[PDB]
Amino acid sequence: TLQSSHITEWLFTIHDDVKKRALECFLETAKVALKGRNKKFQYILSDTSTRVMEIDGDEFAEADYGLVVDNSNGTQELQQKLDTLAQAALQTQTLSFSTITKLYTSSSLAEKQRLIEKDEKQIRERQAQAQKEQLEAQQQIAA
Amino acid sequence: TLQSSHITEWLFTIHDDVKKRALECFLETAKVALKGRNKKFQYILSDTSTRVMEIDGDEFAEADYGLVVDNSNGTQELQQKLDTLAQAALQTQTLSFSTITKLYTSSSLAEKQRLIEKDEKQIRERQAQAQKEQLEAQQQIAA
Amino acid sequence: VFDFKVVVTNPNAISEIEDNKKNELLQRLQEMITDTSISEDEYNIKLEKLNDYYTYEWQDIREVRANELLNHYIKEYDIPLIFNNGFMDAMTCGEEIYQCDIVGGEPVIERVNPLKIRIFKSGYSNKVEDADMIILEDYWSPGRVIDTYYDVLSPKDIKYIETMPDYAGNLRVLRLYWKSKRKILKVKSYDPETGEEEWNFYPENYVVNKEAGEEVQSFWVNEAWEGTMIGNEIFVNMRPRLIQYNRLNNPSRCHFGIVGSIYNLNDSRPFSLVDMMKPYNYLYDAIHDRLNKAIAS
Amino acid sequence: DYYTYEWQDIREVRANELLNHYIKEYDIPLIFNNGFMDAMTCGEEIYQCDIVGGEPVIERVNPLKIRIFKSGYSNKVEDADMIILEDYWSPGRVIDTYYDVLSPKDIKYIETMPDYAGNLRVLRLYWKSKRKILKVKSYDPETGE
Amino acid sequence: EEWNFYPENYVVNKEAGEEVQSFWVNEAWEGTMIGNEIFVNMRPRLIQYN
Amino acid sequence: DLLNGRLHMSDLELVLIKAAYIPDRLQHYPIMNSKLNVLRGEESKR
Amino acid sequence: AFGGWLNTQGGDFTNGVTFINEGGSHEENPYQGIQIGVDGAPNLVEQGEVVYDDYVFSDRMEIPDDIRKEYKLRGKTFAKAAKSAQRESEERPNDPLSTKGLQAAMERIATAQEEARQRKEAHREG
Amino acid sequence: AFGGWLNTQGGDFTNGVTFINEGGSHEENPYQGIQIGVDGAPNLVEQGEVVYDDYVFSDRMEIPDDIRKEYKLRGKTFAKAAKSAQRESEERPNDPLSTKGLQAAMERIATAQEEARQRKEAHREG
Amino acid sequence: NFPRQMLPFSKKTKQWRKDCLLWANQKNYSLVRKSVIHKKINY
Ligand SMILES: [Mg+2]
Ligand SMILES: [Mg+2]
Repeated sequence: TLQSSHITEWLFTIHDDVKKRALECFLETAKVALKGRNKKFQYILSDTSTRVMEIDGDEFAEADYGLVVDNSNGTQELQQKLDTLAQAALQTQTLSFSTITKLYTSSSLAEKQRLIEKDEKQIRERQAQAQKEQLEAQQQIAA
Repeated sequence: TLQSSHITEWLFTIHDDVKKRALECFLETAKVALKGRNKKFQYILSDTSTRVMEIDGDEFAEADYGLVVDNSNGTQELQQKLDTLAQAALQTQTLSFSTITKLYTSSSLAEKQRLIEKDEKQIRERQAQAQKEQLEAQQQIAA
Repeated sequence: VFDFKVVVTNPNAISEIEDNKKNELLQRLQEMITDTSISEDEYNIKLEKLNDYYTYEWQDIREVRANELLNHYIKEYDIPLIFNNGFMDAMTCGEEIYQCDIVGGEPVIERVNPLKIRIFKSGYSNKVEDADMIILEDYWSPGRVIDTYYDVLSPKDIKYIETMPDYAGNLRVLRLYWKSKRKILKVKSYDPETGEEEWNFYPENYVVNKEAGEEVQSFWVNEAWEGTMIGNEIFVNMRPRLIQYNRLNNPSRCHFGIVGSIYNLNDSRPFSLVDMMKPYNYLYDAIHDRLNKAIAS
Repeated sequence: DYYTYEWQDIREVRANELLNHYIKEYDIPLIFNNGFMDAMTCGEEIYQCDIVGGEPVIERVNPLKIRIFKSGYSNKVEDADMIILEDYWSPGRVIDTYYDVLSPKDIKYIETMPDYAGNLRVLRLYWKSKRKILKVKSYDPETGE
Repeated sequence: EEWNFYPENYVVNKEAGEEVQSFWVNEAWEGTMIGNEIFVNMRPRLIQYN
Repeated sequence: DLLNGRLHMSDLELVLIKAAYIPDRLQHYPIMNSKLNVLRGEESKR
Repeated sequence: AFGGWLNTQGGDFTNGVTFINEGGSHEENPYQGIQIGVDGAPNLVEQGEVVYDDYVFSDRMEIPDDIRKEYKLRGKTFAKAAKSAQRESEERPNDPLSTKGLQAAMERIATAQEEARQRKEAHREG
Repeated sequence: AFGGWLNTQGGDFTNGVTFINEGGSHEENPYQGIQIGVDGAPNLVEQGEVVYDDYVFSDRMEIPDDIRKEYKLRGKTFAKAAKSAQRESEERPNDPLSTKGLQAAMERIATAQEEARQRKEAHREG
Repeated sequence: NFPRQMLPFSKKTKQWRKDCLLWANQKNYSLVRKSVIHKKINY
């Protein structure tokens, strides 16, 4: 059935391209709607999301800023690697259940990447200060 | 039989869309019924649920607040990840049997996510104060 | 698999307005527990109960409420069976319709017979929400009309229900749903504290506050109306539809309880499954007629 | 925790938030399935993105109800200079879409139609006009750039 | 403001702001006939599925 | 129309009818519908 | 009870206005009124008055024409003005525009009544 | 409200210019103006003025022909000049070129008004 | 004839609504639906 799927994969490829372009067109439409005094966007967006419009670059296409709607094997593979990496962090006590839940409910690879990097930094810093505290406690005991 | 299931999946897709919309229409109808002096809702709802109506935003569609009726692979996958994560928390003595039972009887992904985050915080805090208590006990023994 | 849950689309997306509404709700709960708790006997119990709601968010509380409502009513009404019946209707007709209404104070959901709904003023739209006017004509029992309109039926109407000859003894219930028009005012006001322009929508009876910079305009906006006729003499619930299916930004967006779809192709009439199996069934019947006549001879 | 973020990260989060919410709200995949059927019947798949009622909306265009002019043998529909969309809308839809610009005379026109379906012919013209703009060359005051 | 439902024999408490209305409401009744001469349990159905 | 089960006699010959009866009109057997439904269903499940 | 209520489809929906009817005048009622609630604990009210947001609109007081022209009142009394301002909201207690309009109208009528009461008090003390 | 706003397709899009209309003159308004905001806390403005980027263009002041020729103003007053400079941006509040042109024009008209005010102040003190 | 809907809420009286319902009784063509006889035959 795969070899027959090859016969129609061209229809599916042009369909996928049209879908990517239609979602980019919807994204630009939504961007323009943001600056139209609609309180709905205050509910579905963060604070930083609603302040991005205050900068003077928001009138232009997102593809000009390095942001593109993408449904390709690269994106899916990146999502899988990030999810598996977060699971591997959960064991070894390197990543919290709360931040795991945040990764499960993120929708953005950048967001979950930043969450993982965050937790790495806080566990590393707390470990380092723990070693420093124990060392100085031993030193002052000896003193 | 899968390839034949493809022939009727379009009927099933439009059916699923109609069901999602009918459940949204039922949800708005129930929201309007809440403010109709019916004591039934005091039994099937929490306190906070029955106080949400007191805020001045309850006349409008839930889709305008970021809440949508959804039966898609994303929702099912999120439910599975949360359930498996709760199981993995149960071992390692990170999550209580009571709160596990609450997760099994929640119906909302937000509720069970918050329950897991809760228990993470209380076990972490009790562990930290345990270490502090032991350390100060040793220190005052030495003193 | 049937698990339709209300989910927050962007659960990591919290804003200042959501936080303000959350704070309002927590203050209200605090006031209620102070009112009910009798001098520390259970005040600490209430605080212990509502402490874990601090880590919640406005969207979380709304989603819990919506899930609670849908969960209970799905289990109570056996909604999946209603959907199975509607799916059968869709495969026979290419039309699947459901009505959401309040009856007896509770929300109810019903499957509409495709032969007993007259949908007017739509724009080649396969969705039933897009109609401007729908008429539902069906024959109800006297028990059902008294179950549904006890609090508005006059004694004259109930005498009418008695005095009918009752030669089935049902009543013709015709329900009209129609989008009327209302005049509303778009008033532009300045925030007193900060020089920020603000917009609001008010009815026509609102008096614009001159001497404060408020300037007004008049728009005509859709309003969903309903009205019911029982038999030929009773006239009940003629008013704006109390369930206005409203949207945040558009005052004109409203519809009726009726929701459905046409299983059609490109703004055409639906070519249903039964339609595309029927010619074969007729040929089968004719050929089996020949077979039976051969068997007889 | 937003200090470790970057500008591109914040923009990507906002865009993902918008697309996530509206994909789940509108059931966009079903719209795309209908358009795919249109493409297999016609070889033409078209979608329109617009603001209606202040929110962004996405709709599938009937291939028989779009007149695409002034394209250059281009298989893409974005490349057209002029498109006309003729369709029959209900009065409720036109009042939902143009309440804030319809005059009282126009609404009286909507009333006074005989209504013998009772829909309205909505013809929408899209066309690339031309504007005169100025390309001004200035020097940065601080540096001779 | 509070609402309650009472039978017809209830006397509305004037001088306290109580105003009343009259509705006609379904009641389930039952009655049994055995043979042709016996008449038993003619009353409102004691199991009102309320 | 072919997908909706309607056959135009003018699209496959010269018409030398407008009555909806087979002794002068032609049946349509929608054998193309299943093929396109397969592809739309796979599109949905991708 | 039809006073500021829309009891339809088996529910009881209100626009917030409390038509306090059937009690009687303060002197005619043995309990000096209806005594809606306890807060001054004796919150007494007569048959003609209406209440919105715990604010009482008095029926015995009249509308000066000076206060009629500005704020654009319609009823002959303040209670009648409140009853006329809330007609639009009775049949649609759930509509956000109706709730906003009712709130605005009730604030206007409240301010008008306060102005009238100040004027009468100043004149009487004069 | 049509004053510096494009309310179309169910949204409210502005080019930033605030047509402060319907209030009245400072003397005719009981509150001495509209009082748009609090910052001097009494930020009072009359019906003829327009505001861009928290800068008020005065309608009562006239345009000297010396200041007409340079900076190339069109209106008879500074408020009218601002109203004429922003005509191009009203119908396209989202266009980057329109926003840049509006910013440039508003800066020019602001500098012209400051020059006129300095000249009038110096002449009056003279 | 369906009554006029460009009225203020005050002029939408009881007889106006009764007229709406009488029109509904006086009475089907749709653009994306089959005839009732067709659906009845299918069922
Ligand atoms: Mg949110
Ligand atoms: Mg309960």
